[PDB]
Amino acid sequence: IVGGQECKDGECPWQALLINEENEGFCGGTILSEFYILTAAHCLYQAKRFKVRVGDRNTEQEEGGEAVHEVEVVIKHNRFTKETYDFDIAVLRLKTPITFRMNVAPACLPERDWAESTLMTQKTGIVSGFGRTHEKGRQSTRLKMLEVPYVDRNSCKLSSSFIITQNMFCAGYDTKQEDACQGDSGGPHVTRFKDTYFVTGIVSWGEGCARKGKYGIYTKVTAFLKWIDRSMKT
Amino acid sequence: KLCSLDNGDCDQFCHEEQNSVVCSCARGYTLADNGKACIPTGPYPCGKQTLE
Ligand SMILES: O=C(Nc1ccccc1S(=O)(=O)Nc1ccc(Cl)cn1)c1ccc(-n2ccccc2=O)cc1
Repeated sequence: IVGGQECKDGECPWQALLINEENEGFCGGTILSEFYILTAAHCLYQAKRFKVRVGDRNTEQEEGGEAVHEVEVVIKHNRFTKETYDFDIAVLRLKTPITFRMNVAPACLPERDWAESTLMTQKTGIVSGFGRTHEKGRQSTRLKMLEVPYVDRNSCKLSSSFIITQNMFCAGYDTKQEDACQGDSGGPHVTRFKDTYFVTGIVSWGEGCARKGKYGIYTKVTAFLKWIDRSMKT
Repeated sequence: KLCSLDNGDCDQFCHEEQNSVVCSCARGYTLADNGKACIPTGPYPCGKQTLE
């Protein structure tokens, strides 16, 4: 996360972190329930074997609220392609259920029509992660969050050198230096409504980070609600 | 204006059945008696930051 603010105690309980063999984070995720994590399909190609950590805010030392979970089944969208980055979504079922507590809670899955007319039409959403704080730098040791404005779908298609499919949406700033970055991929994009946070996007990609004339690209959760419900049953 | 008028006074989901506002909630929440509010069922309902 470039810019933004640090996630204070209890502010981003749905944040999940995928860690490799070296116990280091390489992507984020969103907690959907005690057994399921939502993330980006392209994250699955960032490490052979990985686990999921929840309740972490500072990767430097263990406070005692963190919990590591092994992945039982990986469900990646079969249509995902690195050539387009379309259908960038995946669901992970965990071997053991997540115990909810301070800094560990699921984000709500909204209904499709309501989400599109009420959440996606809001002025802003919130993105979070342990990603880089600059395009060039190491992964942040602290969990950060950032309020990102929903971007006009036409203005963003015009500003992109890559085709923005209907499975994607743009959020962020045209010139302001705030955006998600490397490492935040797979993480949560949630929209608040009456103090209740609903998952609306998955950090997907971007041309650089916080570049002028460029926006953050996210997977539109509403385009996959049926797919997600199915995956959380199979 | 129903759902278009301040989300039909609904806490969460708003739908229109027979040209009338109908509220609903996400899993883990129960619709209150007034048919508008959403009441959590556990200590860690979805979408709520944990502040305590
Ligand atoms: O890895 C990418 N970007 C990048 C580049 C250099 C440095 C840092 C980053 S970053 O990965 O840090 N950026 C991010 C990631 C999340 C968000 Cl929301 C904002 N910025 C990236 C991934 C996929 C595409 N893309 C899209 C469609 C078809 C083909 C294709 O290749 C473009 C670019």
